[PDB]
Amino acid sequence: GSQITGTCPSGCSGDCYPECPPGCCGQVNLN
Repeated sequence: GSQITGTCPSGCSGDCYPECPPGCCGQVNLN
């Protein structure tokens, strides 16, 4: 099958996926 969902760099925000950009990673707060 195909896959797209996953975890971003170390400590990156989940919702920053699949973009996983550094800036978005630096901050993480699902609220």
